[PDB]
Amino acid sequence: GIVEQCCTSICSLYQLENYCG
Amino acid sequence: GIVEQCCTSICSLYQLENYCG
Amino acid sequence: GIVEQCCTSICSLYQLENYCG
Amino acid sequence: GIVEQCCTSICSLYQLENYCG
Amino acid sequence: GIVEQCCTSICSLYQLENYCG
Amino acid sequence: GIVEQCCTSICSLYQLENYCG
Amino acid sequence: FVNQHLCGSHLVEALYLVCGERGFFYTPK
Amino acid sequence: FVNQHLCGSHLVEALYLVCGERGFFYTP
Amino acid sequence: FVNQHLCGSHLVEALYLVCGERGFFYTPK
Amino acid sequence: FVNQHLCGSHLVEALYLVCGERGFFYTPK
Amino acid sequence: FVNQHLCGSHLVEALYLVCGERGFFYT
Amino acid sequence: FVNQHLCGSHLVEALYLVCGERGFFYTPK
Ligand SMILES: [Ca+2]
Ligand SMILES: [Ca+2]
Ligand SMILES: [Ca+2]
Ligand SMILES: [Cl-]
Ligand SMILES: [Cl-]
Ligand SMILES: [Zn+2]
Ligand SMILES: [Zn+2]
Repeated sequence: GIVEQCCTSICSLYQLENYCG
Repeated sequence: GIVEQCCTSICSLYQLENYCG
Repeated sequence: GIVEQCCTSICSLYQLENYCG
Repeated sequence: GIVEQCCTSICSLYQLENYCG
Repeated sequence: GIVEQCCTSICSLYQLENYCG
Repeated sequence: GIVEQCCTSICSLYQLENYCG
Repeated sequence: FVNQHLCGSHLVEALYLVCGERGFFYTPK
Repeated sequence: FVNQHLCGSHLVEALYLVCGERGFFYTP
Repeated sequence: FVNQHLCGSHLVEALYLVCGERGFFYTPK
Repeated sequence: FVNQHLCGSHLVEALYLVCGERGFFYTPK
Repeated sequence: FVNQHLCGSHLVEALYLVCGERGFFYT
Repeated sequence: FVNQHLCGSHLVEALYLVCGERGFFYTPK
């Protein structure tokens, strides 16, 4: 999940766009 | 859509819960 | 206070409503 | 009323301070 | 300024990147 | 800098004002 | 489109808060 | 009015910073 | 410290939505 | 769960800004 | 007036995410 | 560290509120 990946380590914006619909 | 319903008039917490998963 | 009760453990929306005026 | 005074015009810090405890 | 450019019309992510250090 | 000073101990508004332009 | 963008930013925060664990899906027009 | 509702949301955030430990009572 | 200062910022925002017309009073004490 | 909740609030804002008109799925657990 | 001030608050938040390590200017 | 990242997000909000029209130049440094 996004919480597991991005709440202990910083996620870049291009990493976050992978979760877009 | 949620935009057309809650961005011209105030929606309560109960109206917004209809868009839950 | 609300900090010692909701920042050490998660508070629900019902528990937050206790502090409404 | 803080909404009527500060949502029709910009309120500075001193005007905002008057609503503290 | 950025306010006159991006608060009268929506600016894209690339347009915001113009103001980065 | 700002992060190393105001993210390990809280900073007042007067301390933050010194970082204004 | 400025107002709708500002409203949408507050809607997603409210959806995150009021919905908690069920999750939500947000989409514009 | 949503714009007034959104302005109130930012007002309490500003009240939180300025007031600090004295606190505040958002009446509206 | 910093952790609870950040938590309180989200707390008052949550109280603003939940309480609504009734309002609320915040005290870190 | 305090840190997870605070982290999730910013991720939702970040997803809203990045995805834009595409939208995004959110599911805590 | 008020609307510009509210929009500016979201601008800096957007600048913080986009710019990252580079930082940003707000004038 | 995510907590440092989240803390900086609140710093720019406070800087915007305090500096106002004078502006500011944020740097993580
Ligand atoms: Ca917020
Ligand atoms: Ca905020
Ligand atoms: Ca925000
Ligand atoms: Cl807004
Ligand atoms: Cl936070
Ligand atoms: Zn806003
Ligand atoms: Zn936060």
